[PDB]
Amino acid sequence: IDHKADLAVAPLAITYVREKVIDFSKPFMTLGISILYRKPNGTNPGVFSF
Amino acid sequence: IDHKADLAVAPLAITYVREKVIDFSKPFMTLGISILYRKPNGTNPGVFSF
Amino acid sequence: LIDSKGYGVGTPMGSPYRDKITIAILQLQEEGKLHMMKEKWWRGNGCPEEE
Ligand SMILES: CCCCCCCC/C=C\CCCCCCCC(=O)O[C@@H](COC(=O)CCCCCCCCCCCCCCC)COP(=O)([O-])OCC[N+](C)(C)C
Ligand SMILES: O=S1(=O)NCN(C2CC2)c2ccc(F)cc21
Ligand SMILES: C=C(C)[C@H]1CN[C@H](C(=O)O)[C@H]1CC(=O)O
Repeated sequence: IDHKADLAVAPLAITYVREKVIDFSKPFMTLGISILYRKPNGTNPGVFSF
Repeated sequence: IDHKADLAVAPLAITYVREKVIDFSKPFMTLGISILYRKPNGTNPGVFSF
Repeated sequence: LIDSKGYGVGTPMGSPYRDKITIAILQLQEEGKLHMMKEKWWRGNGCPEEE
């Protein structure tokens, strides 16, 4: 906004409130919000399953 | 190009050769090229499969 | 997917709408209204994975 730069080549996501001020290019990478969580490490009991 | 209508609200993909002559907006869907092949007819395991 | 591209609401070269449409598109996408419209039409009659 204050013109201290000319590009912003970065992981700078295209949101609604950011393009009313800076004025983006056309995307170089597809994504979305997703959830990170630990991989389940234990195994099911299964005392049966004969 | 010759200014006969304004919008192009249709599945008009954003490509390199089209961007030079018309102004696309930012996407509203996301595409890819993939193969539409036909599924097999299952296996149909019979009732006398033993 | 072989490549990755996307649709557009294409305006003539040098039009006063390619900015007014994308503020409207991103307003429909933050509100999730571009997903209520896709689940409406790409719904289908359902299809089994079966295993
Ligand atoms: C190693 C174990 C040894 C044990 C003994 C073995 C002995 C011999 C046993 C079996 C021999 C059967 C002939 C071989 C058939 C080959 C395949 C076939 O054609 O299947 C056909 C079945 O149509 C039938 O013929 C069903 C007959 C079953 C046999 C009855 C058991 C014998 C009882 C035992 C005597 C005890 C009683 C004692 C006093 C009498 C159908 O063809 P398909 O392509 O396979 O399926 C497609 C059809 N579908 C999609 C509609 C399903
Ligand atoms: O044609 S684009 O504007 N630029 C290219 N890309 C990303 C590089 C995959 C994408 C990805 C998703 C889109 F919706 C549009 C585009
Ligand atoms: C890690 C940070 C602060 C960045 C990564 N890109 C997002 C962005 O483009 O704003 C930010 C937030 C996030 O990961 O949700």
